[PDB]
Amino acid sequence: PAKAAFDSLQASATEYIGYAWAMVVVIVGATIGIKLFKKFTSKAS
Amino acid sequence: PAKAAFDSLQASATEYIGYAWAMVVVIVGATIGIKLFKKFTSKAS
Amino acid sequence: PAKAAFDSLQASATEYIGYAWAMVVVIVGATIGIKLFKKFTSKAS
Amino acid sequence: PAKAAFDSLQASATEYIGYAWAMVVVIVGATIGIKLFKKFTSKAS
Amino acid sequence: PAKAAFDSLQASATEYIGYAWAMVVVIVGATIGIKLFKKFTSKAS
Amino acid sequence: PAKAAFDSLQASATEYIGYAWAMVVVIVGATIGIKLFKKFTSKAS
Amino acid sequence: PAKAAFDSLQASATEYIGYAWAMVVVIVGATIGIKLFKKFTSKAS
Amino acid sequence: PAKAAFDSLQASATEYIGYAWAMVVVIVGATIGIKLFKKFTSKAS
Amino acid sequence: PAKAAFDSLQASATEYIGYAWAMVVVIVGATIGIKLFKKFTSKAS
Amino acid sequence: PAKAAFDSLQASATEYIGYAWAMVVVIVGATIGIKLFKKFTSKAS
Amino acid sequence: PAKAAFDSLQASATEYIGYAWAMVVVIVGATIGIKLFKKFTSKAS
Amino acid sequence: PAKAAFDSLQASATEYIGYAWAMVVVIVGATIGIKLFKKFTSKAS
Amino acid sequence: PAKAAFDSLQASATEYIGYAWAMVVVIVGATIGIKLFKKFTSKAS
Amino acid sequence: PAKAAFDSLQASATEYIGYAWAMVVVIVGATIGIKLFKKFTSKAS
Amino acid sequence: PAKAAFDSLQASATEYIGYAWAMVVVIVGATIGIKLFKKFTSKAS
Repeated sequence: PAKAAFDSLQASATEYIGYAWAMVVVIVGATIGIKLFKKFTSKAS
Repeated sequence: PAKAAFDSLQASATEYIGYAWAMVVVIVGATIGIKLFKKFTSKAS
Repeated sequence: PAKAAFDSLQASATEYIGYAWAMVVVIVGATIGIKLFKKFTSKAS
Repeated sequence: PAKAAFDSLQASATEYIGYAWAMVVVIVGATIGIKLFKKFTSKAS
Repeated sequence: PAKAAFDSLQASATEYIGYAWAMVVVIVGATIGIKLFKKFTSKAS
Repeated sequence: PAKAAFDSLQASATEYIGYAWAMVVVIVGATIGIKLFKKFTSKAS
Repeated sequence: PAKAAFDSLQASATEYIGYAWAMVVVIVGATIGIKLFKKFTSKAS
Repeated sequence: PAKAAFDSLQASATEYIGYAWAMVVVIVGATIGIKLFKKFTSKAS
Repeated sequence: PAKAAFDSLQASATEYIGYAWAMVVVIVGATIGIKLFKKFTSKAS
Repeated sequence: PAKAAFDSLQASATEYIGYAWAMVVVIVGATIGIKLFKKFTSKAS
Repeated sequence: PAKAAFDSLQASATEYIGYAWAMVVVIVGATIGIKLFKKFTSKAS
Repeated sequence: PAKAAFDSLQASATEYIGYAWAMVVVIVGATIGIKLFKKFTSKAS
Repeated sequence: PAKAAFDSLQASATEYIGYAWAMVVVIVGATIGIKLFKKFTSKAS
Repeated sequence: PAKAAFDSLQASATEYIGYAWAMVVVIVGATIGIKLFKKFTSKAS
Repeated sequence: PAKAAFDSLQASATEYIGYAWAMVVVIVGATIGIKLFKKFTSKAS
């Protein structure tokens, strides 16, 4: 029982890591994009 | 008589262990899943 | 008797897991939404 | 009993989410308004 | 005699279960309500 | 006897819930007020 | 007993709120005063 | 004899309840007072 | 016997409350003093 | 009997330690990775 | 008879103490190791 | 016993307060010194 | 016989109270010392 | 017997206090060192 | 048993301190390097 329990728990943890990574990638890309747009547009002009 | 009594008692104990293990596996999986979901969703955002 | 008792207990546990999951999903969605709204509105402005 | 308990708890949580959202909307609107007023008035002059 | 005794005992147990369930429902609703109020009011502000 | 005992216990629990709710309302109002005063006075100046 | 206990607890909480409010008023007045002095003296000169 | 025995036992129990209630009221007041003092003094400063 | 026992217990509890209050007063004064020193010295400079 | 019982218990404990270590290694690696990604991407830009 | 009985009982108790000490040493080492790993890895990063 | 225990605890707390105060005084002096050196050297030049 | 028996029992109880008080004083002093050291060293730095 | 038992227990407790103090001293020194290194290196640069 | 347990625990703690120190040294070197590069390149040009 411990075998299956721990294996399923690890698999679920890995999937959750995957979804979390996708979401943080999206969020971080958006925030760095807005910051870079602000900085470049402000300084270059 | 003692032979059959003790053997039946041990078999019943083993089955009860089996059902208990199944139920705790389900419960522990659920609670660890909810805790991991909370932690990952909170920190990653 | 043990069969029916354990089966009913497991079924009730599964239903309780379901309701708990629904409620935590709602709560976590709300809290992450408010936090994301605050962060994006504050930084983007 | 679990049905009614969980349903009432979810409904109360939803209402609390509603009031919290209204209050944070007001607070965030006020703070972004004051910050934008300061920034625009300072730079434009 | 055993019939009536056990039936009455089971009925009394069922009624006691009913009153206990009502009281715990009230208590749990109150405590979760106060905790949720504290959490939402603290974080949203 | 169980009728009266459980009814009185539930009534006492309800009254205690009432006093607890009043006190937490006062405490939470005070703490959110001080926090909001600090935040608004600090940022607006 | 619950009457007197809760009433005394609420009264003590109210007094503590009073002292806390006085102290934060003093502290916030001092910090805003120093910040305003710095800002006005620096910019006006 | 049972009349007097049970009546005296109930009276003694009631008095013991009274002394216990007084002592717990004192103890609970003290502990909540110290906790509230710590919380308010820490946060308000 | 109950009279003397409860009275002595209450007196001992009161003395313990006194020593605890003295110690927490000292500790809280020290910690708030260090925090205020840090804050004022950092901001004023 | 004590020999075999304690030896089996220690072996099972060791295996459980192994699975727990694997899972925490995965979880800690993921969380430190996301935190480091956030920090480096935010500061370097 | 009492001599041999008590001596054997004490010897068995001593051996059981030995096995228990070994097992708790292993368990405590594992749990403190995982906690220290978590703390150091989280803070140092 | 409570007398000596509380007195020794208060004395140890007072000594710890003393060492902590000495160390924070040193640290705060150093950090304010470096900040003031940076500010004065940068602006005066 | 009851005189001597009860007197000896009370004396033995008093001595046991003495040793227990000494040991708890030592243990409590140690644990409060370590906790205070951790708290002061962490916050003051 | 109580004499020797309590004396040995107190001695063992004292030794355990010693080892615990050594270990916490090491751990606290390490953590304060890393925190101070981070703070000084970050601010001074 | 306590001897070996505490000695092994201290040794493991020391090794963990070593790895943590190496990693923070690398991280801090990198972050200070990037900050210094940015500052010098921006100002000198």
